Amino acid sequence: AEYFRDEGRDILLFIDNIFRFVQAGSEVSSLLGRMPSQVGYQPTLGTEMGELQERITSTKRGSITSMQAVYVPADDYTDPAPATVFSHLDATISLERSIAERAIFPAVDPLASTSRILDPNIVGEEHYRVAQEVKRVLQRYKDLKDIIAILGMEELSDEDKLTVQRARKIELFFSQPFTVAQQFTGRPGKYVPVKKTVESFARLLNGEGDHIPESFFYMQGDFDDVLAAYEA
Amino acid sequence: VAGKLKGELAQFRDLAAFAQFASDLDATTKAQIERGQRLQELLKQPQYQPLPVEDQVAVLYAATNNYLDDVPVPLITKWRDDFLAFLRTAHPEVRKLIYDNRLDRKFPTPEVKEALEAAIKEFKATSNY
Amino acid sequence: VAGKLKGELAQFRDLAAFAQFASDLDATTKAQIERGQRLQELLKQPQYQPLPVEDQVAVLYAATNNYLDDVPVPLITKWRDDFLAFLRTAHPEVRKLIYDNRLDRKFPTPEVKEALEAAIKEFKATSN
Amino acid sequence: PSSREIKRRIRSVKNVAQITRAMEMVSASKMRRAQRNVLATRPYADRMREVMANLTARVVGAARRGTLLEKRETVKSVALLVVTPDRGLCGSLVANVLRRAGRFITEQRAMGRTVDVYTFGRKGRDFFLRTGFAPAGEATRLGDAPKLEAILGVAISAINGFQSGKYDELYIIYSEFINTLVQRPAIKQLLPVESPDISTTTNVDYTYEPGEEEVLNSILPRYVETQIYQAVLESIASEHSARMVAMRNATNNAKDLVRDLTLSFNKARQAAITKEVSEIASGAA
Amino acid sequence: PIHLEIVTAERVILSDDVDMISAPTKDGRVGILPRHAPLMTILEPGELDIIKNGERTPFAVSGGFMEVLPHRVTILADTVERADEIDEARAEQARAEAEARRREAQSERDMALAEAKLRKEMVRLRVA
Repeated sequence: AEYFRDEGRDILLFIDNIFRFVQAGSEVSSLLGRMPSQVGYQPTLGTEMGELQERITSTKRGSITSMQAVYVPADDYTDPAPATVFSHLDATISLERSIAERAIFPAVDPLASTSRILDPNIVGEEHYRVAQEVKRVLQRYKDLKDIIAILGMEELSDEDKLTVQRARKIELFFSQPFTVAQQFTGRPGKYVPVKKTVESFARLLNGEGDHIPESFFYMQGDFDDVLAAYEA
Repeated sequence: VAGKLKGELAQFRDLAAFAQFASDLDATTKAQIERGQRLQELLKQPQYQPLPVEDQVAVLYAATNNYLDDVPVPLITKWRDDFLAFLRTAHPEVRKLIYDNRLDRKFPTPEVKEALEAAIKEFKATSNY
Repeated sequence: VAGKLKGELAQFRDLAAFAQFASDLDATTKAQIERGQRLQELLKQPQYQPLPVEDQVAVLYAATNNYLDDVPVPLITKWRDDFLAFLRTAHPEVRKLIYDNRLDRKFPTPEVKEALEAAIKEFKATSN
Repeated sequence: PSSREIKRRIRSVKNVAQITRAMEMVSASKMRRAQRNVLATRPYADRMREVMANLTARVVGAARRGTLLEKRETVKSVALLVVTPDRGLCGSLVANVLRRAGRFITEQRAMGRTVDVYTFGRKGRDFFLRTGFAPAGEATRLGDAPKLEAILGVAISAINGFQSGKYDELYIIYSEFINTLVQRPAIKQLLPVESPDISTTTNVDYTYEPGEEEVLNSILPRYVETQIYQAVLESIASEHSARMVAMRNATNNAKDLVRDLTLSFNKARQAAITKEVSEIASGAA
Repeated sequence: PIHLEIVTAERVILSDDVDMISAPTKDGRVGILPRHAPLMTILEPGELDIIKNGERTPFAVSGGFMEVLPHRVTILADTVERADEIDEARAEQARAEAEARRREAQSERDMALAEAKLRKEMVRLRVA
């Protein structure tokens, strides 16, 4: 990838299960006879993880941006392997089985997925504000899941049923047609710019589209697209 | 056939803590519970008794369709054994028909569906539990 | 004497789960928890005050034969100390008798049974 | 803290979280049917509300204002009714009503009126026995959907005391159902009242067939029983709602404890590995 | 054509419109017609009859009251027994009605919630 980065191009490097790289390093260290670090890891865990994942940087000539799969040993995040991985991370995406059970292909868990760059000083004040509002409404929906399951929709009060409906519509809105799956699903892919995404979600939160049901948001792109689908 | 079975088993597992509280439950929640119990008892199998694919698909089609609801939970295994015996002796044709078109993309479409339904109905009429 | 002790203490330990929470338990369970507490307070021995075999036998016979049921729990240790003073002063002969025939196959002979229940009854009547 | 004892603790708390989750869900199901019974009883209780207003407006003379409705002067003895859940785990609801009933007696005894108590439910019955105020009449083992016949064993005794002069006044303490989350204790006056506010009191002159006094002397005992029955049914609905809140809090605490224990178990799991990887490496050299 | 409502302290029985009612008032049996004068009576143990297009439904009433307004009739009967709708033979609603308000309410549920208390209480000390 560094040859293409040296030409000024932007490269995506996909590493599958970087934890397997950590485990391979641990096995090599054990074979060489070195002493075992915490959790029988190589003593050179930090240095080995720094030799990698430090060439993945944005330089003047070009930039390499990596999206690496991570296996958490026994779901133990404190585990020095995922800990050292997290020490070199900027954005975390948490695909969820429950979201994928419903037919939403981009099954990204909004609450579990965070990013360092999501601050006002870089992505702008509006992007941060809309992201925080989406997080707040989805957190309220997650909190009220148990109330809905136990007591039902009727007992939940006003000015919160609207938030629940908006949260359902917005989690159906995260669906997006993929330009690589147009043959399987028979739906053309849509590329949504970040500014268009921010404005569309702000206009969904402020009150527009409330009359639109949960449908017409499924596998759609911008908010104007869902408006056109509702009209037709 | 197995998609509905997997879904119903997952639903039953999600409500495993309410099994001892079956009396004070919603009708749909209860129905899910005894459906899960029936399926779990159906999955129970003896040793050195492998069921060929046609028998498995016939039995799981019987279970997924609301055809074993009347059978009590502890009698599901006996019902399954008797149904396989019935198909092996009385109705070899339906077993051959299921095995012949197990590869059809729309398996339930062929007349095999009615043949199997008639076999289930005849067995449930002749036997009592 | 100690077989009943061990059984009652084990059952009290078992029923401590209900004792911790349930307040609607029947009079049988309440009395049984009370007896367990009686035995536990009986075992609360101070330091540098060993009890000879005859004394422990006498106390455990008194406790396991319902002679201690009416004594409240906080005063059981004082009750035991006073009872031992009683046997050491008032009736040394019952202690000598208990220690003399502690090896017989059937220890609770009517002979040892009398002059011991009598001593417990006298102590109960005189104090409290 | 040996990476295996914590596994036992996590398993135990997870069992509690499953059981407490189940208890919350039935409490909601029980509360839903408890709300329906209060709604079902509403027309019957509401019907006598205007009948009281229509009848008591007609009967205004103090001479004929006798029997139950008689507002006695120089009150000397006061009886009170307390309804409590038969089973615990309701949370602070049982403590709230007993604090309310316990503090209510203080003013009555401060003003010099002797106090007697009638208890519904085992929680109230046991608390007053331990305190010393032995209840004159108790009614326990009431189901989730009791009938008005069940409360006659106490309501009749309370009213018979008022007629005989034993009790100069009667009160009830019940858990008001303000919301599914808040159940404040409530105090109500049982002594028959004049026209509740105004309910068709005007343009009314019922030709009371057995007699105006005869109807009044027979409808007051039924009206107060309805008030007690309405309070009991309302308390039952509040009990299940309080239990639902308590179990939901307990399940949340159980789930938080599991997360804390799992966090601690993971630390013990790693420390066990470090210990082994240290002895084996040391034993190698 | 009068809005008759047999209301019981447990549940509302009827709310339909009725031609005539054979009310057993304490002083004496009285009939009620759609424009009856204002009235308020006391019932006694007996049988109360409703005429609905020539059909007589004998609801047995062991006691209660009655408010007869010119436009609506209310019967706050304490209890109802015989009922041509169900009576003893053909009676179905009442049949297993207790279980309908027991298995998920009283019967079984009383133990069902006791099992929750049991298995929770026993594991409460085990986690300590």
